[PDB]
Amino acid sequence: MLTPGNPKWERTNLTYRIRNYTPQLSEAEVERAIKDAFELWSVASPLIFTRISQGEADINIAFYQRDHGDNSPFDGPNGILAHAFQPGQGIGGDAHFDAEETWTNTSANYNLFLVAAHEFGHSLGLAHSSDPGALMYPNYAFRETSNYSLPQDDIDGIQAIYG
Ligand SMILES: Nc1c(N2CCc3ccc(CNC(=O)c4nc5sc6c(c5c(=O)[nH]4)CCS(=O)(=O)C6)cc3C2)c(=O)c1=O
Ligand SMILES: [Ca+2]
Ligand SMILES: [Ca+2]
Ligand SMILES: [Zn+2]
Ligand SMILES: [Zn+2]
Repeated sequence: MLTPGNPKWERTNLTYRIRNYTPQLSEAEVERAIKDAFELWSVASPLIFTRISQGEADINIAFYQRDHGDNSPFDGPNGILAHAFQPGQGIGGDAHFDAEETWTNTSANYNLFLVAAHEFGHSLGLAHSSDPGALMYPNYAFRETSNYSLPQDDIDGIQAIYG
């Protein structure tokens, strides 16, 4: 099955909610980084992401520090930047970002957009990739460019799951 053990969403129209923010960026910047991160995946699959302001969305997005209720604590500045749960009900699909990081919209360490795009890959059922140029590669490194789009390896990945 190509990616045994990695769940997938049964529906293509998913909702998401940004539960809180980070002092490092303006609220609009956080919202846009998230929107664009989702767009990277939507343009290469049938996935459609819709934002809600309250209630239970399919994908919860939040900034938390150290222990935050899911037995997968963050580690303070640097190191682990965020993590996301594979597709499923409840915590499934949720993405958490380390609130102790300096979040940016530049090449400066920990560009929210890039981190979120990577995490959403996980929220959608993708595992890490060995392709060093892939968005889902295990190590973060911001590579500035003109137009941002999903590397072909990541397109192969999402297509393999959702078409
Ligand atoms: N591993 C772990 C973490 N991360 C989450 C954040 C994160 C983000 C990204 C990567 C690997 N990818 C990159 O660093 C990266 N990918 C791409 S694809 C792409 C680009 C990039 C890129 O700049 N960096 C930029 C030009 S583009 O035309 O838009 C296409 C790895 C990780 C590893 C943790 O936290 C943790 O534990
Ligand atoms: Ca969820
Ligand atoms: Ca950290
Ligand atoms: Zn968490
Ligand atoms: Zn990852």
